[PDB]
Amino acid sequence: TLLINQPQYAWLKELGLREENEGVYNGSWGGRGEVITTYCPANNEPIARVRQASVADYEETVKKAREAWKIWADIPAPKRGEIVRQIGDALREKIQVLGSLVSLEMGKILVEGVGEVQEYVDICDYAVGLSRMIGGPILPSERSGHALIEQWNPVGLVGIITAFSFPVAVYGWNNAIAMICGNVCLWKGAPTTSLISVAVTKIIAKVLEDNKLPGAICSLTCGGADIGTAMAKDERVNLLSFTGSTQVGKQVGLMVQERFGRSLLELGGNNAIIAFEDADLSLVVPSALFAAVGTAGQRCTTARRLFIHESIHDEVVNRLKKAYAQIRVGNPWDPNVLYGPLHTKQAVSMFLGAVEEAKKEGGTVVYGGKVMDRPGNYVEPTIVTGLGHDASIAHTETFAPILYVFKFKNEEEVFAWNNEVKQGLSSSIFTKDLGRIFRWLGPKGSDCGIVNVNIPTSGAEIGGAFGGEKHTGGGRESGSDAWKQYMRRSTCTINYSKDLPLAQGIKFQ
Amino acid sequence: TLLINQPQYAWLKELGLREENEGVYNGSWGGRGEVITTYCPANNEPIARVRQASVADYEETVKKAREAWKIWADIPAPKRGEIVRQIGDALREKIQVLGSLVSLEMGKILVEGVGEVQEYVDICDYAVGLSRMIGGPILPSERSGHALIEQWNPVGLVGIITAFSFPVAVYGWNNAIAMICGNVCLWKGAPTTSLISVAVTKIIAKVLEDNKLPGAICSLTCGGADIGTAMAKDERVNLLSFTGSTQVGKQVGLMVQERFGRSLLELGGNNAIIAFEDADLSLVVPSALFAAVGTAGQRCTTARRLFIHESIHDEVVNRLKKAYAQIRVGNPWDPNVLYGPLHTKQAVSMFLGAVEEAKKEGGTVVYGGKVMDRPGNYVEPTIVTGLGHDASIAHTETFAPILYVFKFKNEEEVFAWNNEVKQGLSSSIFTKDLGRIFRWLGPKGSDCGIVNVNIPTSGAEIGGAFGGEKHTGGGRESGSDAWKQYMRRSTCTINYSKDLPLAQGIKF
Ligand SMILES: N[C@@H](CCCC(=O)O)C(=O)O
Repeated sequence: TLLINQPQYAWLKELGLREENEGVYNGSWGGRGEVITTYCPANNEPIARVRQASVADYEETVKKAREAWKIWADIPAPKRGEIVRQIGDALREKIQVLGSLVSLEMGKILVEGVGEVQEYVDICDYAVGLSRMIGGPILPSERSGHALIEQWNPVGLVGIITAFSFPVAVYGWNNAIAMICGNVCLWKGAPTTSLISVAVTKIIAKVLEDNKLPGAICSLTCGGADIGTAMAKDERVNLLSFTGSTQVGKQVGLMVQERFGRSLLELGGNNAIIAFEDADLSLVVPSALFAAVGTAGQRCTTARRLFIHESIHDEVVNRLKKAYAQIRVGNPWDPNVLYGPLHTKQAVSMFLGAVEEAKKEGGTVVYGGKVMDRPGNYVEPTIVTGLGHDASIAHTETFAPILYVFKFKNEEEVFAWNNEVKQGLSSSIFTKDLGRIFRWLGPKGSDCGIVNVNIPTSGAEIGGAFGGEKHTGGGRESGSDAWKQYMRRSTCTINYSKDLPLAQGIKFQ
Repeated sequence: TLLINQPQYAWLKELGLREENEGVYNGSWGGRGEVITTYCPANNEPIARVRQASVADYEETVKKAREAWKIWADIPAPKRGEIVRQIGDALREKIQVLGSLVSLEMGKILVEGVGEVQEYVDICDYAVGLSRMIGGPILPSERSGHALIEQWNPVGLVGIITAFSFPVAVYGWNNAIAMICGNVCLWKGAPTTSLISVAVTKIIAKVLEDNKLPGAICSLTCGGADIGTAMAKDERVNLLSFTGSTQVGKQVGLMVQERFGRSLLELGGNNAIIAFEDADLSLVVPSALFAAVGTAGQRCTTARRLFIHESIHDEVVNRLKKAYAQIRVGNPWDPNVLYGPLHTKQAVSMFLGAVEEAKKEGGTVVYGGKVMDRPGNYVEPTIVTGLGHDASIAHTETFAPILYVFKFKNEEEVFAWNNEVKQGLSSSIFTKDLGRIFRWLGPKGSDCGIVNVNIPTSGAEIGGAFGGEKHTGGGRESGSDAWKQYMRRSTCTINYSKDLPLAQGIKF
């Protein structure tokens, strides 16, 4: 009855998965907490089991991680980079089966699950180079015979809490950067993607163990909100990177602030696409379709608001409706499938409530709006017109494929409407107007962390910093100098002279 | 008689080498030039043969590379980085056989041959990350409604001329960086390491082929000075990276300057180690030995001058002599061996000439000084005392294991004596004094491009920029922002408004 016992899913064993798997790793494998069975969202079948972390498991793992840090922080960064290079290699070796497991346990289509593993492989390669670059400037001191240098050192233990929607890549972004920065990591993933968490940890553990490194450098404590809360409260967790709901993220931030820890918060998005009258509609329509229905609308960066200039609103909505009707629904691992299930039955519940609420607030469902009558957690990708831009439901993040469509007339008002929500993750305008594009990018433009032109709100690349503003939580991951969040800056003044001149020319004698 | 036809050298075939090899690669393999045989400097046996480039080969190769550039410069930098990543992997998979070829044809010991291939693997890994990073700042314009962007673009065709002593890694540094910067490469290596050049190019070519890219992205034209001079004079070679002797590099520099090209010169070194009275002698002696005799004294970063404080001069000399006597000499592929042959008989002759000139200028050979009596190009690593720091022979760079030892008393003079030569590549002090170390690193310290403390003059790592000042030519390779030498900067102002406000507030 478990999928992992059926011959058609024996590829799962290529990841080292079994009927029941240890969900704690700290150099040894265990798990004395509750046993969780995870399910395939496309057919509601159970896949396999994971023994989760008890509180005693959490405690011992934190200690072993902090013991491992003493060794790992002593290893020169480029040598830590080499470890991350081997992790990249080990992921490349398993990218198809790992991508398939993402499609199976999480529910996104296979090209997206493989693509998610590729994001991790890519950030690994990026971090290898970074391991020879991280640091700060040597600055010219105003004092004769003094050196002034900005040093960067690891913060220590980086707790990483991740959500279901990207059960591989988010951890990967955090882990590759944290590792080359000399931190140890402790991962608590979404309970409903526990096999993914275990399978990834199995890959990393083999690299660490083959290199005779303490496995706790990349520790795993599978569990629920109780483990996550313990991490938020744990003085030994020097940085807590939390990707998840804004509501939970706000509590995580408060807990970490209460103990003067560091948090990196990657929270909700309410991402708008804006199509101006001069837009290339052959870009707008497919970009909106992918941004809205990709991952069944379950990305932090999913397009949730579509603003269309009055002149082209009806045409775009009609073209969008014709495109939605061609979406190929099915099992996310099957060929030519573009659209799979939502991740849980609760997600279907939230989808239905949001559709209901949209109607109660005056919206019209012009496409979709229903649960699909078929095995699994399938819903129709949904388009809603007629709501005011400030309708409560439109300002709410519903992690589901509902696209709220609005009319607008002029640039100033629609930029303001993009910015009026509490979320601040991604945003996109479709236009040919040069000045408009640079205004969008400027101080009176989009207030989001990702500000795009003529592309969807989703699908960032790893070379830039990824994250948002306002209720999205302010953290950044991946590229640019995001690595600085995983390290502590020191400003270091070295007097190598025989005199003591004081800053600002102060004479104290 | 060819070693590649003998059974114990069949491993050469794992690099795709055969009895006669094509020395031109531009996407297809060819070579209408003179056939050169290369020889093993440990025993003077012929290894295999390479058909070098004719000038018609050179001409067709340049044209193919520049057409390949139009494809390659359109490929996003991160995707170019992916190609270089795969070159790293293919080198990694051949590191043993390639290192062995370096030991066979060039003559350095096996651990340095492997280590040199590792340097190329390392710069590949570094360039992959750089390929997602290269670029310039977006700057705040003083003008409303204007953007100000610093852009970087490939220069086009990068010619790479390399020397015998690092016949893999030098090309590797230039190749990895030039590629992610969007350039195509044309390589002319040392004729006496032609097999190494072909073997590296075979590895790269397979990667380009497997990725459906034109092979001319990494072109090879094996040949001698006539080819190198053609590259220096060729307006189609946008950047010429030249690693070699100061004497040739100066003419390369002038030829490139005459046509308003770009040159990256990596030239000779006359590198000093300075041991102060407070130095840890247990660090000094091993460091000086490896720095002087590593690669049989044939690195541009080799220690050629050793300054020792009067108080410890005699002790350090005596300890260096006893350590030299323990140097293990033999064939460079035998695993126990620390010291192999010089690369050529001409290197033996230049060494002999330098030793006798040191004697004629008043120096004393306290260790070595003689050629050895075994097959190959072996000479004794040599220590000369008693010369003045400005002895004519001590200011010359002889590419051979001769270490000139001098006394000093004061920090100011020995810093000056470090700086007094024409070269300016590497330098090193051994001391525990905190103030002395930062003075060494400061404006009144070493004038060199590499300024080390308590490590020898050789053996840098890829994270930093590599190169020298003064007659070493000023080029930098590998790390930091050396990549900018392979790209052209543009300062770009975009007026996206309906107004034309003038810089500096000029009302015209
Ligand atoms: N320049 C001062 C700044 C102190 C600031 C403070 O006391 O709040 C210092 O470095 O001591």
